[PDB]
Amino acid sequence: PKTEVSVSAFALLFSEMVQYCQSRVYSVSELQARLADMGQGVGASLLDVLVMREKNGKRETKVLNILLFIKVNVWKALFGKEADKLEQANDDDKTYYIIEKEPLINAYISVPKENSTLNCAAFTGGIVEAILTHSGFPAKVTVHWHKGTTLMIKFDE
Amino acid sequence: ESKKMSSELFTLTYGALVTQLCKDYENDEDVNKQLDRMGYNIGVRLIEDFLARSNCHDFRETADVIAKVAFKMYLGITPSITNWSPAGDEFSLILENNPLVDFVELPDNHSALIYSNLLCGVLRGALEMVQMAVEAKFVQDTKGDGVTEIRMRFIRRI
Ligand SMILES: *C(=O)CCCCCCCCCCCCCCC
Repeated sequence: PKTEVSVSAFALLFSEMVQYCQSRVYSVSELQARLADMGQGVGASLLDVLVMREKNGKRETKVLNILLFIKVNVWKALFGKEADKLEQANDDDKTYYIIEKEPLINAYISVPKENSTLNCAAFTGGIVEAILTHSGFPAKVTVHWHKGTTLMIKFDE
Repeated sequence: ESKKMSSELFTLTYGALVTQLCKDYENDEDVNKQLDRMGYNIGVRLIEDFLARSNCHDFRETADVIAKVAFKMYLGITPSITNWSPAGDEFSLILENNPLVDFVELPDNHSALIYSNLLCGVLRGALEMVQMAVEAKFVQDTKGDGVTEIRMRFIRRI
């Protein structure tokens, strides 16, 4: 039964998770790593549900196809919209980017926070990472600020 | 005033927390404690958002506001209020299905685990903010049961 939840259910929940991780961590860098961990833990579940539901049960074997799965299928399922941009680094054939114009968290809170963070991006990056590795593409996903919030996707050589 | 979103992310995210708490804690039962404490923290913040974005008195009305408004406004559903107590002391919330569950599953080795325990803390924390000291807890979970039931009882004013 498809349901619609208040943007607050998530916000409030995520905010606690952030605090949870922050209570057993030393640095923001470690905080994000823990969040990325929680994300990776469930990435696979989302991969299977989207494949069986939107891809007739066929996983991807090519790089371009899996990246689009992220930008379209995965991003829509999670945030109700498609990712703003999908790009390849012009410097190296093994790096790609998922660029969001606004931090992911801002769509779930009345007023954007004065100071921005990469907590939702880290969490999400862990999800995207589980999705990629579990589909057969060993990769490393990181997050940072540049032209908005970026998910850097690096495939292993 | 209230913006909406699809369940997917929320249930997915919550599944992440539960899956992680199962790693940070070796005991299925200490997870329950943490989930409740965590729910409590949210309930304390939630009550505010709720109150501000809408329009209780006795415990019978509180059950209405909870199952018909609050539960509908946040989790997008409406539990049934059945099995009251002679003096408007205790009642039950019914659900044809678990509100925090869908497609995210944990390996089953967790018999003493109350998957959605967080909801109990949320309730307690929220009500406690409106000067009400109550108690929440599960007594049926869609755990091989027919439906999900949360028992609540007014303990004392504040
Ligand atoms: C009467 O004075 C006001 C009563 C307000 C009760 C609010 C109860 C909130 C619990 C709703 C459950 C939603 C769970 C959301 C989890 C993120």
